[PDB]
Amino acid sequence: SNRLDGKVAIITGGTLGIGLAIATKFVEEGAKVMITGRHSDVGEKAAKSVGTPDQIQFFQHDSSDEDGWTKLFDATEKAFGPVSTLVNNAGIAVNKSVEETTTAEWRKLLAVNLDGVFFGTRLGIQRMKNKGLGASIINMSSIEGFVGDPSLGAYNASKGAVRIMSKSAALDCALKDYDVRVNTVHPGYIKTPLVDDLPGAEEAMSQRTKTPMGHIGEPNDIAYICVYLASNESKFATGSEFVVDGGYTAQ
Amino acid sequence: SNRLDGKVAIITGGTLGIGLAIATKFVEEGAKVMITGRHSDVGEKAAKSVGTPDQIQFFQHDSSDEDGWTKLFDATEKAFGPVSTLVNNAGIAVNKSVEETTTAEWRKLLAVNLDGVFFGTRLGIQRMKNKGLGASIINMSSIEGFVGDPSLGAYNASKGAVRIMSKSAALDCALKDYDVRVNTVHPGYIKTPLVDDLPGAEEAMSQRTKTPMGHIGEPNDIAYICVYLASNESKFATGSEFVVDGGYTAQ
Amino acid sequence: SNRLDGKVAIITGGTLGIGLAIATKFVEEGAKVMITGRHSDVGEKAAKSVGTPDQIQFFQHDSSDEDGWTKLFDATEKAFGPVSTLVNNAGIAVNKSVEETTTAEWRKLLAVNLDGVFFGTRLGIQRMKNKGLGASIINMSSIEGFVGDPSLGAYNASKGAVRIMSKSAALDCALKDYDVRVNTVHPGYIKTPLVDDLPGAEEAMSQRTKTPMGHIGEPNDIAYICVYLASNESKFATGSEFVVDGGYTAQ
Amino acid sequence: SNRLDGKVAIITGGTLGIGLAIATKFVEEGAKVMITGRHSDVGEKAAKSVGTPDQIQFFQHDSSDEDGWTKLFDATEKAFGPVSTLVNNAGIAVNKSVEETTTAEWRKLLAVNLDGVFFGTRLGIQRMKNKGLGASIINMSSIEGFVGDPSLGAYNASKGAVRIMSKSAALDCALKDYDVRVNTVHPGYIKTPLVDDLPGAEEAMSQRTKTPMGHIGEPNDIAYICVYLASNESKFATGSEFVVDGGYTAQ
Ligand SMILES: [Mg+2]
Ligand SMILES: [Mg+2]
Repeated sequence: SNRLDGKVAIITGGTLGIGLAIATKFVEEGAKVMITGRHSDVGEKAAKSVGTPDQIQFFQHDSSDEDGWTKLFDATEKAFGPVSTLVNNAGIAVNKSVEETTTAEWRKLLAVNLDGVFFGTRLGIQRMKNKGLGASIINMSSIEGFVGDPSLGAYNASKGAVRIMSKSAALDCALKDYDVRVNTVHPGYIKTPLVDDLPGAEEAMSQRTKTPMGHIGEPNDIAYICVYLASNESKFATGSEFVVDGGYTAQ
Repeated sequence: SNRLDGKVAIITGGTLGIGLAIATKFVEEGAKVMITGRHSDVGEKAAKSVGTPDQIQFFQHDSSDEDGWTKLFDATEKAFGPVSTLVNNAGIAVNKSVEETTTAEWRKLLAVNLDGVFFGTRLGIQRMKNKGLGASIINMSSIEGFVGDPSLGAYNASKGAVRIMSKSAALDCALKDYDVRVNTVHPGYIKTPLVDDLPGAEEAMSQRTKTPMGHIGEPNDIAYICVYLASNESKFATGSEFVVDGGYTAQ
Repeated sequence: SNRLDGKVAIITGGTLGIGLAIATKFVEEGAKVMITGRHSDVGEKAAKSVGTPDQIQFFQHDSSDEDGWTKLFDATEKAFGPVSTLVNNAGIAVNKSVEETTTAEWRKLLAVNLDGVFFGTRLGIQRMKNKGLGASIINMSSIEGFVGDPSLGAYNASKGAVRIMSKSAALDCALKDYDVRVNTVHPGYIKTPLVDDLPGAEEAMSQRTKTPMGHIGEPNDIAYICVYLASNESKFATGSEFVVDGGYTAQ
Repeated sequence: SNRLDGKVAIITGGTLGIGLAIATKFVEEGAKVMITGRHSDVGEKAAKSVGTPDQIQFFQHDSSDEDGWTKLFDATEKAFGPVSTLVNNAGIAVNKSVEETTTAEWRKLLAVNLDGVFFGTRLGIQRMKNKGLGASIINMSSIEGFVGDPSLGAYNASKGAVRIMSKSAALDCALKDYDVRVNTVHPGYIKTPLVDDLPGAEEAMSQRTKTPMGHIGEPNDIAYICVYLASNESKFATGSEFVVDGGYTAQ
């Protein structure tokens, strides 16, 4: 409680699944939150389900939209004050090998998963540096930033890019005394309403050869490690990878 | 607050520096703690400085002493109840290259840093498995588990051994549904009264070529990530490495 | 000698520095080589300096040009036979932090360093699979695929993407018994005529805090590890990272 | 051919399997070799099967025997000249979880796999430094230096220790301009007469969930990467990990 007192957070893809859980715990801990998403009717209902407009609001945004990132920071500023916290959580996945990826699939996945993260990090540094905010940029990666999957080629590429680009930004902010930290969070398989919509998916994911615990995780498993990284508890952590994956990458 | 409600923790080397901070935060969050150390007068005073005997007690133990590990678990059991949490934090360091390490230095450093951790992990699994405790074994490693240091040969070996042996134990517990998690924590350079006792040490450690933040950390920086791993917030994390190092291993 | 007997290799960016050394050793060991580059006068002179047209030829190509990759494989096929070996070595670097990267710099660097590698790998698999060739795709990464550099943001992102996308492709080829291997090579700082053109560069690179050997390497240091990976000596290596960096990433 | 001209190599555990293949290729490439082993009748027959006493000889040694390491270097010196190359390849394995490891199993496995490597590396540096030899210490690790196995607890610990202790030694030698390199080699599952002696072993090892290639490797797969590291081709590689594992650690 009150672990995120005074923080102002943006969370991209914050209307569903992982990102909505992070938003929920960020509010329980005293943060003010702006969540983004592509659809207004889902996003306004999501934001109302968590709290009141003095706590959490919704902004319609495609994270691949460069100019929209500026509007998003302005609106959060106008609504809640200077932003201290950015969680680049919006992503999309394509189920193709490298061999079978079309160039339109490639470009479309990188625009969201890699350009978007770049645009959010670049603008985050510019807007949060040198303000005594205890600023933190949590860049959502995944186990596929560590290990390959034969059927997630373009995804593997985007999550490996975000893993190492985040270490570049972390160093620059640390060396220039910007008072910004940058870290990546790497979920394993997490249960979400989307997974529930794929018969047998969670079953395949829960096999011991994939997830040693024999089950998959839940959205709050990721929300709790983002709380830690958003708060001043983690003021000495930057450039690091935080894995919550049920044992996946240990074997 | 109350993030560690009901937990029973042992912390080795818990009378000083990092381990005493972990003990302190473990008590603030509702855990019952037994700290160990080699000297009674320091350990009884340390334990009294944190709280009352219903909260925290001291047990005299050298972590390289196999038979003493049994006494330690029994006494914690008798005092506080079944143990749910073990932090293998006791260690010693030798400032020698591999070339200049004597065999007595080698054996003496491995008895504490590697045998001790083994004895604590082995007995932890045996005593905590299959009890619905939400058991967690936090094995203290360090950045020297990732990267070499020309003047910490035997240390590098012990912290690399603990890094990978902890992943073995994590898998076995996960696959056998033991309800035990095992993880490693890797501090960078941390300020402790011992460091303060070395003129110019912290100065050398704080140089940007070592620690990009330009400063070193503090004991609570490690206590907060142990709280996270001791609690049920991290129930989906096992076999993973958690680095709090100011950027050291990012460059 | 004759370690690359019968192999047919494409090497992108093969007219200069690292890529020209790889081409040279590939020819000394019995491979037939096609090198690419952006300028005909340099590329025709480079190719003539190594050997005769029955051994090595030049093809004008920008690796970011998708359609040109098809022409390149056809022409190599027509000239030398079925391709067994692809070295995605062409790259460009931008000396900017993430904070100071413009979007045109970002896109331009990713088109060469990441799209290009994708196009070469995707087409390599399609053209080399299932032909008993002992096919090998060596994807040129660098130490910046492992660690961040505060002034190479977009570069770090491209080399982290190539590191993990190569593991995806390696698995798919292995699981489908394609007889293709995919691996990444990670040079540290290497002396090239370009570096010689930056007064004080090599001096800054050779400092012990960067390169522990106190010097930087030479192009042949990378050519010898590509020989190993192009040949059947490495038929059990796939999805792995091979680092030749003077100690850079060890500390 | 002649890639190891003038080199003088010791290979521990060099009478069988992996180590005997390394010895064989080291001789084919012009090196003089001393192999060690615990049994004279196997070791003298092995050494005779490779070549004549001017090329390769056998020395009876337990690598856990400190004082014997001195005799071994002296005898190689007397027989072949100053040693340039050490391959710490002798090891033993115990098939137990951390939970089920007895302390005698623990100590016995660490004496060979970790003390032995220490003794060989420490004495190697002392005897090979500053002699213009192009000295190379190849420390045999394995995939279990990267990832855990639920039934190889003490093994995981020894191979993680050797992975990181080798980086310490590599840095010290590089910084002091000793003309010694230190690297680790990490085989995956390799077919040896011992494996052939376990019905169904290779079958279990060759499953795609373990080894993506669907088969295991052969001893020469490790011999060829040791050739590369023993020779001056790799003069810019130190502190690095070289993995030949069929894809095991890529997924
Ligand atoms: Mg480093
Ligand atoms: Mg794995």
